[PDB]
Amino acid sequence: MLQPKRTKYRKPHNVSYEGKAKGNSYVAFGEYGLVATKGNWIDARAIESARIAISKCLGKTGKMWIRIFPHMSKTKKPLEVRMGSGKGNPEFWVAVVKQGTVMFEVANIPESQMIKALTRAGHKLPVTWKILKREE
Amino acid sequence: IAKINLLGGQAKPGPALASVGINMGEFTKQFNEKTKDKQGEMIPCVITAYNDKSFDFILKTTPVSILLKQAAKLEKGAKNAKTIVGKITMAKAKEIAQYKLVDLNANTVEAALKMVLGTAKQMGIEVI
Amino acid sequence: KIGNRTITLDPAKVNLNFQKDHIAVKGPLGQIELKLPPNLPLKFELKDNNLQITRNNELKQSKIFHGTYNALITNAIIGVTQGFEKKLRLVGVGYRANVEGETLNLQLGYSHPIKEKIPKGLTVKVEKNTEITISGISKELVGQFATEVRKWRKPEPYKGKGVLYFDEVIVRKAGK
Amino acid sequence: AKKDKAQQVADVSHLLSTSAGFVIFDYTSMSAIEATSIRKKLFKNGSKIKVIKNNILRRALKAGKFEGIDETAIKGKLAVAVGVNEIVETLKAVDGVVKAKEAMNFVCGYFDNRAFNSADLEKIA
Amino acid sequence: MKVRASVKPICKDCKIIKRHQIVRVICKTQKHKQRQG
RNA sequence: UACUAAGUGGAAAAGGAUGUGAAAGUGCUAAAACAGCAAGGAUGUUGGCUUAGAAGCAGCCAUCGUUUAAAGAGUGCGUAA
RNA sequence: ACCUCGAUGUCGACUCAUCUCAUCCUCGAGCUGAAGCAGGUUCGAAGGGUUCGGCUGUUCGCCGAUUAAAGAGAUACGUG
Ligand SMILES: O=C(N[C@H](CO)[C@H](O)c1ccc([N+](=O)[O-])cc1)C(Cl)Cl
Ligand SMILES: [K+]
Ligand SMILES: [Mg+2]
Ligand SMILES: [Mg+2]
Ligand SMILES: [Mg+2]
Ligand SMILES: [Mg+2]
Ligand SMILES: [Mg+2]
Ligand SMILES: [Mg+2]
Ligand SMILES: [Mg+2]
Ligand SMILES: [Mg+2]
Ligand SMILES: [Mg+2]
Ligand SMILES: [Mg+2]
Ligand SMILES: [Mg+2]
Ligand SMILES: [Mg+2]
Ligand SMILES: [Mg+2]
Ligand SMILES: [Mg+2]
Ligand SMILES: [Mg+2]
Ligand SMILES: [Mg+2]
Ligand SMILES: [Mg+2]
Ligand SMILES: [Mg+2]
Ligand SMILES: [Zn+2]
Repeated sequence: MLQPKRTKYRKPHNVSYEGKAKGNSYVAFGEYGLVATKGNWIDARAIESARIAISKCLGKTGKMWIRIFPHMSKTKKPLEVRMGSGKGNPEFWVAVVKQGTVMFEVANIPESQMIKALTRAGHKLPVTWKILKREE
Repeated sequence: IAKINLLGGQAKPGPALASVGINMGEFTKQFNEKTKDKQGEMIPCVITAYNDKSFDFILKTTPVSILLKQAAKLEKGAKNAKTIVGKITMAKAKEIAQYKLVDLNANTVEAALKMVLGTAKQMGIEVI
Repeated sequence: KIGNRTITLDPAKVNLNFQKDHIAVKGPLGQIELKLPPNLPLKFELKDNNLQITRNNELKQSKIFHGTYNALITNAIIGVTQGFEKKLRLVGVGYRANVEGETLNLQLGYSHPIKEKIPKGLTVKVEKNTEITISGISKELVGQFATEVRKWRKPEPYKGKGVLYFDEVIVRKAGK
Repeated sequence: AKKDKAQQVADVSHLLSTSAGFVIFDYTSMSAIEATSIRKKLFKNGSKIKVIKNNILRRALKAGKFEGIDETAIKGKLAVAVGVNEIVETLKAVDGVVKAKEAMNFVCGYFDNRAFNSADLEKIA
Repeated sequence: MKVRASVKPICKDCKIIKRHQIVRVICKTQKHKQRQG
C-alpha cells in the first residue's frame, strides 16, 4: 500500500484527470511500457494488485520501474450521513493518471514474457491500456 | 521389440517376457552363456520380440558417465555447472571412446572423442 | 482450391444431363438428382471427360457456392459409380440387431421394442449380430441412417458399450 | 537464396560430371538406425548415399548433357547413390540390404554413360 | 458447455468457429467447450 | 460513388472473436509456396544426480553432442517408471 | 426535498389475486473429480403447482411433522 509519509494538508481539492499527458509520457527507464488511453482515478490498492500480479509472473532476473505514485488523497463521508458539517476524513490515496502516461515498465527478460506481464498488470487497472516500446 | 533390464549375473527372472510367448526356460542358458566375461556388471539386453520365436538378443554396454566419475577420482559431480571440480586429459577420454565404440553409432573415432567432451560438459568436468 | 479442381470422369457409363435447375447423373447404380437454387453464380462447361465450373464475380457466396457444388458433383459421381458404405460396430452384453423386410429392429437395453424404418435406396445388411453395414447411393441419407441408429445408444466413456462407429476411438475414464 | 541455389546446382553438376555410376532409390519405410547402418557398411568414400531435391537433380542433369533419365525423376521418390571407381559392390551391398528390408521399390539409374531398366538393375548386382 | 463473456483457446488444439452468428470453441476435449463469446 | 447484413440504424461499459471493406510494409513461391496426404522422425542412453522409480515427457546437473535429409535430453498422451 | 399539510389512512393478519424471472418442483440438454443410485455446476424453459402447526402483533425467525416442491421479488413495502 503506497502512501506518502506525511502531507501538509489532510483534505486537498481533487485533481482533474481530463486532458493530455503531463510527464511520464515516454518510456525512459525500461523499453516496454503500459500506456493509458483514458484518464481516471486509480488508487494505491490497484497498484499493489497490479504490481503483485506482474511480480508473480516475472522471473529471476527481470527488473521493473513504477512511474506513477498516489500523491493525492480522497475523502468519503461516512454512510448514513446527511449533507453538511464539514468535509469528510481522508480515506484512500489515488494517483492521477492522464491519457498518455506510462504507468509500468519492464526489462531484462525475453520478449514474450513481458507482453504477458504487462497484460496482467493492465487487466488489474480500470484504464484502457496499450503497449509501447522505447525509441532507439 | 523390448529393451529390458537384466543383471549380468542374475537374468533368470522377468515375467514380462512370458507375455509375448518367449521360451523363458530354454533361453535362460543363452542369456547367461555370453555374459561371463563381464560378471557383476549390469548389462541390459535388447530383445527382438516377434512371433517367429527365434528371438535374437543383443547385449549392451553399461551406461556412460560412470567411467567419467572413476577417472575424475570423485564420487559425484558438482551440483552447479559453473563450479568445475574434475579435470580429464585426452588419454583417459580416448580410452573411454575406444571402449564405448561398440555401442556408439558414429562412423569415426573423433566423433566418439567429442562424445566424452559432450557428456563431460553435462558433468561439468573440464576437458584438458 | 476445390472450385478449380478437375472432375475427370470416364464416359463409360456416367452421363450428366444439365438442365436449368435439374442436374441428372446416371451410371452403374441408381440415378442421383441435384437441385440448383435459382440465380446460381457459377456456370458449368461440358467438354470431353472434363467439367469446369467458372464464376462471374468475386463475391463471398460466389466462392462458397463454387466450392460446395464441385464437392457435391464429386460426391454424386462417386456414389453413382461405386456407392457409399458406413460401418457400425454395435457392441455390448446383450445387444443384437437383424433385418426383417423393410424394418431394422434392435434390442439394446430397452423394455419397449425398437423398430426403425429404412428409407428408399439404402440397403442395410447384418452379417454378424454385433455388425451393421449401411450401403447406399446418397451420402447424406446413409449418414443420417448411421447417426439416427446411433442415437438409441450413444457410446459411453466408462466402458465400450454403445453403437460405436468403426475405427472410432473414445476417451476412456476409470469409474472406480 | 538464389546465389546459394546456383552454387548448389553447380557443385552437384560437377560431382555428377566427374563420377562414373549413379542409382536412384526411394525413402519408403526404413529406420534411421538402419540409415546409419548403411553408412557404416559401405564405409567407402566413393560410395555415398544422399537425399537430393527432385528439382535440383533434374536441373543438374540438364547441365550434365545426359538424356533418358527424365522418366526416373517424375512423380517419384528420389535418392542419389554416387559411386566412384567400382560400383558393382555398392550395388551388391544395397541389393542385399533391400532384401533384408520389409518393402522397397527400385527405380532406374545411370552408369558408364548408359542407362538401365528395372530388370537391368537386377542383373547389375 | 461453458457460457462465458470471453472465450479463448485453452489448449493449442482448441479451434474457434462461427455457427449461427455465435462464436463457440470446439476441441477434442469436451471439457473445453465455451460459448457466448 | 462507396459501406452495413446487424433491423445495426432504432441506448450502454471492462473484455472476447478467422464478420467485412480500405491502406501502408515485410517472408516464400511455376528452382514449386501453405494446408492436407505418403514416408521416415535416430545413436550413444534409458546421460547423470535425484526420486521407492523417471532413463525422450517428477524436481533437476544442466538444458549435451555425432550420423544425418531430419530428429528435440523431445510434442503431448501415456507407462509405478 | 420535486408532488401532496382548504387531509395521499400508515405495520401485521384475512379474502381475492395479477405480473416479472435472477427457476424451488415438474420438462429438455452440455460438462463432471458423472461406475449404478443419489448428487454439483451451467444453459433453455413462467404452463401449472409451491403444506399444516408451536412461540411472538408480528414481517422476519427458531423448532416439529410432511411434501415433487415448501422459490426470489413487484404491484402506494397490492388490497380498511
Ligand atoms: O392525514 C392522514 N394521511 C396523510 C395525508 O396527508 C398521509 O397519507 C400520511 C400517511 C401516513 C403517515 N405516517 O405513517 O406517518 C404520514 C402521512 C390520515 Cl391520518 Cl387522515
Ligand atoms: K400533507
Ligand atoms: Mg436498437
Ligand atoms: Mg475479429
Ligand atoms: Mg479490418
Ligand atoms: Mg433534507
Ligand atoms: Mg431547492
Ligand atoms: Mg405524489
Ligand atoms: Mg381537496
Ligand atoms: Mg379513505
Ligand atoms: Mg432464464
Ligand atoms: Mg399448450
Ligand atoms: Mg395452546
Ligand atoms: Mg419500496
Ligand atoms: Mg401495503
Ligand atoms: Mg407483499
Ligand atoms: Mg422504506
Ligand atoms: Mg382501498
Ligand atoms: Mg386494510
Ligand atoms: Mg368500514
Ligand atoms: Zn481444449
